[PDB]
Amino acid sequence: RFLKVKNWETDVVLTDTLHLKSTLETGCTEHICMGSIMLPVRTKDQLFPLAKEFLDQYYSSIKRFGSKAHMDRLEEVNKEIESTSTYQLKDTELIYGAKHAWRNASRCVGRIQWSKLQVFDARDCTTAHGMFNYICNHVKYATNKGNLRSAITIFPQRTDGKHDFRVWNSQLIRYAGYKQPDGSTLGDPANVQFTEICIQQGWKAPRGRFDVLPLLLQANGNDPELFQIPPELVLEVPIRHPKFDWFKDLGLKWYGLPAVSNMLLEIGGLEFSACPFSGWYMGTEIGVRDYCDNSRYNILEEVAKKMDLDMRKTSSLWKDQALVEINIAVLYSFQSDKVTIVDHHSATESFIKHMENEYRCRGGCPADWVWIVPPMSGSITPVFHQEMLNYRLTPSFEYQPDPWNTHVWK
Amino acid sequence: RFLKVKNWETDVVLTDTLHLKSTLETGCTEHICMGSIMLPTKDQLFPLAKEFLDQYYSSIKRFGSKAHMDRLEEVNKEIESTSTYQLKDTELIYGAKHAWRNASRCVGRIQWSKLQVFDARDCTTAHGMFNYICNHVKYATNKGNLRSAITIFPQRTDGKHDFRVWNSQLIRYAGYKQPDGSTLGDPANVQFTEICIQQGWKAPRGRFDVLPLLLQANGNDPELFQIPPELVLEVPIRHPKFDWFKDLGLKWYGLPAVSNMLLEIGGLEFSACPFSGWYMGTEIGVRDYCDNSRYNILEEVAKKMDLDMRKTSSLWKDQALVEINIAVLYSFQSDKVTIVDHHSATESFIKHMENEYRCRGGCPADWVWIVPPMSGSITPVFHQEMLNYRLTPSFEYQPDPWNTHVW
Ligand code: HEM
Ligand code: HEM
Ligand SMILES: C[C@H](O)[C@H](O)[C@H]1CNc2nc(N)[nH]c(=O)c2N1
Ligand SMILES: C[C@H](O)[C@H](O)[C@H]1CNc2nc(N)[nH]c(=O)c2N1
Ligand SMILES: N=C(NCCC[C@H](N)CNCCN)N[N+](=O)[O-]
Ligand SMILES: N=C(NCCC[C@H](N)CNCCN)N[N+](=O)[O-]
Ligand SMILES: [Zn+2]
Repeated sequence: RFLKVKNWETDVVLTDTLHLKSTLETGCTEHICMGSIMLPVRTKDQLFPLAKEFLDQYYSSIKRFGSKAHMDRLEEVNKEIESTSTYQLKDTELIYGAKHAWRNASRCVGRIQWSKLQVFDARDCTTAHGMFNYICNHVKYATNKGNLRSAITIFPQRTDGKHDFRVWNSQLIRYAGYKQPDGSTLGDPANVQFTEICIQQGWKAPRGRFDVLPLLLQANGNDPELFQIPPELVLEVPIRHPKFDWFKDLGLKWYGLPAVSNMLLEIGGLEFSACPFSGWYMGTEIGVRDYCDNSRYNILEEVAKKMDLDMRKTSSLWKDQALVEINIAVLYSFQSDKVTIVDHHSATESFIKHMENEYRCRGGCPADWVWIVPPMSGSITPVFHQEMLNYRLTPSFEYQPDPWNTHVWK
Repeated sequence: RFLKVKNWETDVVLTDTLHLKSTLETGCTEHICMGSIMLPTKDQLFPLAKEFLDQYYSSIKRFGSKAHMDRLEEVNKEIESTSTYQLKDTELIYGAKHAWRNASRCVGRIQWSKLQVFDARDCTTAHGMFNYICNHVKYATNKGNLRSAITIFPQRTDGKHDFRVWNSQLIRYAGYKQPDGSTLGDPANVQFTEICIQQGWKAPRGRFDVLPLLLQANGNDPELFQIPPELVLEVPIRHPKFDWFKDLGLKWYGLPAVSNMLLEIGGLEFSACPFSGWYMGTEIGVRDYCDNSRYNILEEVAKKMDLDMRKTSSLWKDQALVEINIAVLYSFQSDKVTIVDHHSATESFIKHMENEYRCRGGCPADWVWIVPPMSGSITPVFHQEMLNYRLTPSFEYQPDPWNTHVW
C-alpha cells in the first residue's frame, strides 16, 4: 500500500511505504484518532523473531543481507537465545540500533542529526558509582565547552526484570522543584516529586530557584544511589535580552545540555532501560515551555509587567508579545555564550529537509505533527503546513514507568 | 472501551464514551495515525434515518414514545415509497445545530445551540438563492454584532439536481495571476476568481475585491450576483501604535461564512448549506495575512518595523506576527465588529469540552485544528488531550462543483 502526505504550503506531495514495516500499535483505530494523547521480561518465543527482524535490518543496512556473516550471526543469536534466553549485541549493532531509535523517534524534530550520534557502550557497568562515572564522562563529552555533541550512554540491558539499570532522573540535568507549605513552588514545578525522592535519599537541597539536581542511579536492580555531578561539568547560561537591560535582572538561567534519561531503548527485542541521550536545545523548549508553561516557571506575567504591556485584556496579545521577547532572550544568551542552540525556524526548516530526504532514501519518516510543530508561531514554521504520518518503527525509544513506581526496595 | 483524556496543565482527566457511538471512519488504523492529514439506496437510508430520529426523540425526552414510533414508521413508509424523505422543521434545526456540535475542527462550538437556521428548502432558482444569501449575510452581520446562522437549501435527490454555492465562503477576496508571475489579491482564490471571469464577472483587478456569488440551483449552471456592497461589512486594519500600519492598505471582511461544505442529517444530504459565526483573530492575522501562500505580508511589516531580518534567530517573523495580529483585533474591535482572540476562544472551548463531557459523554475534537496557529502552548487547548472521531449529523467536505458540474 502507498500513502500520500501533502504540504499545503508548497503542494509538494510525498509517498510513504515505510509504514508497511510498522509493527507496533498506535493507539488509534478506524473509529478514533488518539493522535493528541501523550501516552496511549520477554520469552525466548517472541525474542528471536524480534532479533531476526533487527539483524536483517542491520545486515541490510551494511549491504551484507544474506551473507555468511549475516547467516552465522542469526544462528549465533538463535543458539544464544535458546542457550541463555537472551543475547548480546555486537558493538556495531548497538551503535546502529541506537542511531536508528533516534532516527525513528517520531516526536523528535532534530532528527536531521541522527547519523551523528556518539554512542558510549556502558554495558560492562555493574554499579551505581560506575554509572556515575559513565554519566560524568557523557556530560563532559557532550557539553564540549559549549560546542554540544550528540551522545548516548547505554547501560546493561534488562535480563529478568529484577536487575534493571535505571537513571531515576528524567533528564541528567534539571533544576530541583520545591513545594512550599503556602502552596507556591520554588524552582521547577515539574521536578517536585523527583526532588522529594532525592531529599529522602539523603540529598541536601540548597532550596534555590535553579539548583542542579543530583543523579539518582540504579544499577543491577539494586536500590538507587545519589551522586552530585561535578559543577564544573554543568554548563549554564545566564539569560539576558539584547535590548531589555532589565531582563537579566529576572535572575533567569538554564543548563545548556538537554539529556533525556528516563526512556527505554529497544533494539532487536532487547530492552535497555538506562540509556541517557543528549543533543542540544531548540530555543522554544526553554523560552516557551520551561519558562512560559503555566505549570513550569511561568514567567509570562513578570516579563509582561516589566515591558509595561496592557495586561487588562488578552486581546492586546501581551502574552504573545512577552513570549517572543523571552524567546529572543534565550537564543541571544546562548549564542552570546557560544553554547549550541537552534531556533524553531531553523530547526523546523531543517526537519522538513530531513523529512523529504528520508522519504526518498528510506520511503518515509514517521512524524508526530502534534510534537513536531513548535509551541509558538506554529503556522509561520513550515512543519505546520506539512502532513505527517505517525507510526512506530523499531529500534525505538519508548516511555517506561517511573522507577519509583515499580522498584522493589532492598 | 471507555477512553480517557487528560489535560497536562491541570491534570484533569475526562472519560469519553460518546466515541462509542461513532459510525464513520477516521482514516487512522492501529498501525498508522493520519491525524495531521487534512482530508483523509433506500436500504442505506432508513438505518441512517432511524439512527437520527432515535437520537432526536432521545433529545426531546420522547424516546420509545408513540410519537417516536409513528414518525419512525412514517419516514420508513416515505422512504420505501419515495426513496427519500423530508425532515420536519424541528428535525432540520436539531440536525443543523448538531452538525455544528459535532464539528471536531471547530473551536467555537460552545456557541453551537444558538444557531439561527434559515430553511431555504422551498428555494428553486439561483436568484432565489441570492435572495436567501443576502438575507443571511444581512442577518448574520447585524451591523457588526455578528449572529451565527446557516441557510439550508434543498437536499440532494438524484445527484443531478444538487444546489451548490461555488464560493468557498460567501465573502472572499479575488486573486489574479499577474504578468510579473506574482499574485494580486488572495492567492487562495485565484482559480475561483477565474471561473467567475470565465463566467462573465468583471474583475476590478484589485488587492481586495469582494468576489461575486456563483449560485447553482437544481443542478442548473451557476449564476453570478454581486452582494450588495452595503451588506458586506469590512474592517480597515490599523495598529494601535504604528501609525504607518494603515499605509499597508490592509483590510478584511467581518463575516466568515463557509459555503462549500455538505450538511448530513439522518442520511439526507444538503449540498448547499452556507453558515457563518464570527472570526477568531488568528484566522486573519496569522493565516490569511501571514501564510506564505496567502497575503504573505510578514516581510513588508518586518521592514516597516525596522528589525534585523538577517538572522531567523532574532525572531523578527515572530515579533512582526504578534503586531499584525494585535492590529487585526484592534481594527475589528475599534469598528465594533465581533471578533475573538485565540486566548479567549480556546478558553471557551476548554469550558465547552468539559460541558460536553459531563453532559454528552464527550466531545470529538481535532487537536491539530483546535490549537491556534500562533502561541500554541500558551493557550489551554495545547495541553488538552483530545479524541477525534466522526458523529452525525455532520459537516463534510465535498468536491468543488466545477470538477463535477456537467454544463
Ligand atoms: C541534535 C539536537 C536535537 C534537537 C534540536 C532535538 C529537539 C527535540 C525537541 C524540540 C524535542 C521535543 C522535546 C519536548 O517537547 O519535550 C525532542 C524530542 C525527542 N527527541 Fe530530539 N532533539 C535532538 C537530539 C536528540 C537525540 C540525541 C535523541 C536520541 C538519540 C533524540 C530523541 C528524541 C526523542 C525520543 C524525543 C521525544 C521524547 C519524549 O517523548 O519526551 N533527540 N527533540
Ligand atoms: C461563533 C463563531 C465561531 C467561531 C469563533 C469559530 C471558529 C472556528 C475556527 C477558528 C475554525 C478554523 C478555521 C480554519 O482554520 O479554516 C473553525 C472551523 C470550523 N467551524 Fe467554526 N466557528 C464559529 C462558528 C461556526 C458555525 C456557525 C459553524 C457551523 C454551523 C461552524 C463550523 C465549523 C466547521 C465545520 C469548521 C471546520 C471547517 C473546515 O474543515 O475547513 N463554525 N471554526
Ligand atoms: C495534549 C497534547 O498532546 C500535549 O500537550 C502535547 C502537544 N505537543 C507537544 N509537543 C512537544 N514538542 N512537546 C510536548 O510536551 C507536547 N505536549
Ligand atoms: C498539514 C496540517 O494538517 C495542516 O497544515 C493543518 C494544521 N492545523 C490547522 N488548523 C486550523 N484551524 N486550520 C488549518 O487550516 C490547519 N491546517
Ligand atoms: N532537544 C532535546 N529535547 C528533549 C529533552 C528536553 C525537553 N524540553 C524536556 N521534556 C520534559 C518531558 N515533558 N533533546 N536532545 O537530546 O537534544
Ligand atoms: N470562524 C469561522 N471560520 C471558518 C471559515 C474561515 C476560515 N478562516 C477559512 N478556512 C479555509 C479552509 N481551509 N467560521 N464561522 O462560521 O465563524
Ligand atoms: Zn490517529
